Amino acid sequence: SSDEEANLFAMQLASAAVLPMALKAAIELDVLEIMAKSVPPSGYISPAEIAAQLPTTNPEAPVMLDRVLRLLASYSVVTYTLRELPSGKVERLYGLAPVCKFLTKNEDGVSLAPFLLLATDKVLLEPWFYLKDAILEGGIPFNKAYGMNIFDYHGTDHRINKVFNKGMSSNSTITMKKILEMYNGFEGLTTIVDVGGGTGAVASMIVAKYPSINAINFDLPHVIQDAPAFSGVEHLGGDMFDGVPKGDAIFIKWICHDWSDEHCLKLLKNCYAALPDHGKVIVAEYILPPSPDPSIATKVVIHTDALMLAYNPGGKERTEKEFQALAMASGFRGFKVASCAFNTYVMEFLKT
Amino acid sequence: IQIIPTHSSDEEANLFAMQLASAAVLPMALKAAIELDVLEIMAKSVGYISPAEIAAQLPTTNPEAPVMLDRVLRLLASYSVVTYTLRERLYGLAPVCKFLTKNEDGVSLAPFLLLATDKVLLEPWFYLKDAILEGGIPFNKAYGMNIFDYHGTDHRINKVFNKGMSSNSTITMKKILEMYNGFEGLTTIVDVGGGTGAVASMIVAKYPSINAINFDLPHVIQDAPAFSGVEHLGGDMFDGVPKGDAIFIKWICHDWSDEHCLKLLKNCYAALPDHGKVIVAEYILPPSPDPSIATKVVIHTDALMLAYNPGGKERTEKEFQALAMASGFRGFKVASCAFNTYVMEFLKT
Ligand SMILES: Nc1ncnc2c1ncn2[C@@H]1O[C@H](CSCC[C@H](N)C(=O)O)[C@@H](O)[C@H]1O
Ligand SMILES: Nc1ncnc2c1ncn2[C@@H]1O[C@H](CSCC[C@H](N)C(=O)O)[C@@H](O)[C@H]1O
Ligand SMILES: COc1cc(/C=C/CO)ccc1O
Ligand SMILES: COc1cc(/C=C/CO)ccc1O
Repeated sequence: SSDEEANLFAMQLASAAVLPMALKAAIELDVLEIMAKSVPPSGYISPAEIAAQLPTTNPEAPVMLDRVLRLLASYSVVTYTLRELPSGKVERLYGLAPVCKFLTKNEDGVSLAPFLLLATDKVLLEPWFYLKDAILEGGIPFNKAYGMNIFDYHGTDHRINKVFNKGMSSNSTITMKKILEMYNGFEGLTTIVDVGGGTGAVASMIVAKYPSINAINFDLPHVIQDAPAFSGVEHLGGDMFDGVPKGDAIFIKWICHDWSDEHCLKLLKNCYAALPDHGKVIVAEYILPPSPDPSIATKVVIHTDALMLAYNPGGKERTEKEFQALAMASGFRGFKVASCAFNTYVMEFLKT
Repeated sequence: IQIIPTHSSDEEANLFAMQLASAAVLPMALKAAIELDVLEIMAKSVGYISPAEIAAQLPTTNPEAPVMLDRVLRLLASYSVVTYTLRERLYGLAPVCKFLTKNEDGVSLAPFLLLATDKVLLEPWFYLKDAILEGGIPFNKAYGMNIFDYHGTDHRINKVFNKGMSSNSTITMKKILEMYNGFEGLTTIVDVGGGTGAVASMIVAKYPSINAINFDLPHVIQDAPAFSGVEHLGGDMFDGVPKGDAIFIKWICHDWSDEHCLKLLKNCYAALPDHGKVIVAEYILPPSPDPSIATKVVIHTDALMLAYNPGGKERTEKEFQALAMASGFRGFKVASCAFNTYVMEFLKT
């Protein structure tokens, strides 16, 4: 009677992978860009007209698209309306929902679509089959699936390396654009370094904003190899646990959550060493809320903890106090919560 | 209501996109928890239990087991799969766990979830783009054969598929039997695509002077337990169907195109006496893609069929009557309803 409601929830959980994978298909097919591009504002189009812009002849593609688009419409990833024919046949039409703004290329050409592709990638789904073992036997699920850690593995699978760095790059641009309009911590620096900065998108944004500043974008060689040339950006291949380039300030975004506290200590000590006396580590990370609340912002940080649990070299999301404890543990004397964009807080560990 | 767009309206859209990116975390986490027996352990103990206390009940050699459990449970908790209280987090079962733990007759929906989240059934999603662009079925593109054919060659997935269906049907049919009266009267009932025979065995338990025929493909009948009053028969339903006073098809139509369903239903019509009936137990497509849980369940399952089956889809009440009529049946009724599973009757009135 509501036993009914528990049963259905159970059914929904079971098949819940359908939504991401289906959406993954729609993005791969470019079926959102196609909508953004053809459609009147607040207007929507039909699966038949969408199919017409696909490289296909498959009398079935309209029907298949309609079925996909329906599922996304029930979860508000796309809008919809029903148009009843005199016979009573109902035609469905779909439009752009607010989330589409971030799943279709913006002015600048950026979205979160590549990130979705990363997080739905075939490579990242294997690890889940090993989580049960990892809880029993110790180890890390990714390491059990493949013969190595994630980043090593990135240095062997060139497809996933490009998908990962693009995924990271897209996400970070959207966010750094926002951090850069509120946070002022990069003021009065001559050298900035980005430790684990990927293909250097974040560094290029820092320099575009403060031309005087010399960026060093630092990451693993297989990542650096795939880095565009940026005016003001020196790329450097290296390993952060062996040391880190010298600069007035250091930036780590999405680095600490990848590793154990013991690894962050090592990194952080390396950062302390690499800094002048009044220098600092700018830390860009999610912050774990104090409870399992149902909000989107919270499910996101919690989702990523789980990601980290499956792909981890001992990664985890952390509270503010935990970050404070990492700062203290590594010789930092001051701590600042300076801003936040899309669940990414910007913390400063100061050595004052 | 028109919402202007601001930082708040944008931040929410950014966060929703992130949540979609990784939404697969939920059923995979849930899976791992069911695999470790984590829910069942909870079911039988203290009403809140710490991750440490659960771990002490697991054959583990991993000192980080409790912490790892906490991280998975926090994610479940977040979605109301499990409940929590604070000291540390202690965890309790949420109402949904009523159907995810072997509860009463040793039955739950846990084995269905294990079917749905199984490697074999996830692969076909990487082929969906292909099928659409190039034609075909995502599953066949992954495995070189249709899904029922594949079960016949993978013994592991065959057991996992039959178990999933058997334990799902067992819950639903129990409710159908309390509700629906159309089995009463019949002297012979045949279940076409009945699987392991759970449903047939249920029918005879309730109506011991009924003869039941459980009909399915040879490879599935071979794993079917002996039941009082149930005759198991292996065959292909498209070649024909054993004779009965009434035919039951639970979760069959939705596996196939209109064409395939028309052959089936025609076989059923020919297997029946002049007043015979086909009893059809299927979801029915609601009118809109509304956000309720019930509707998501049928829409989820419509998309599943897209990935795995030959022309299978969900259908409106009208499309069902259309199949009924196109197949000789003159009468049509929507009899009852359990857990969004409608029982329709195609009558040769
Ligand atoms: N030992 C190591 N030394 C340097 N970089 C490392 C590393 N281990 C991982 N990384 C890098 O850390 C990153 C984690 S994802 C972080 C990307 C984020 N937008 C950023 O630019 O900071 C990846 O780019 C990975 O290549
Ligand atoms: N051509 C065919 N002939 C007979 N059975 C078939 C078939 N194709 C598929 N099946 C069976 O149809 C079932 C679909 S799953 C449905 C099982 C459900 N609980 C029930 O009792 O109906 C599977 O058991 C599959 O083996
Ligand atoms: C800890 O394991 C990791 C996982 C990822 C995956 C990111 C995709 O959402 C990236 C880096 C890691 O270190
Ligand atoms: C594996 O193929 C099937 C799966 C389901 C449900 C799957 C997961 O929720 C239902 C019918 C099928 O034929």
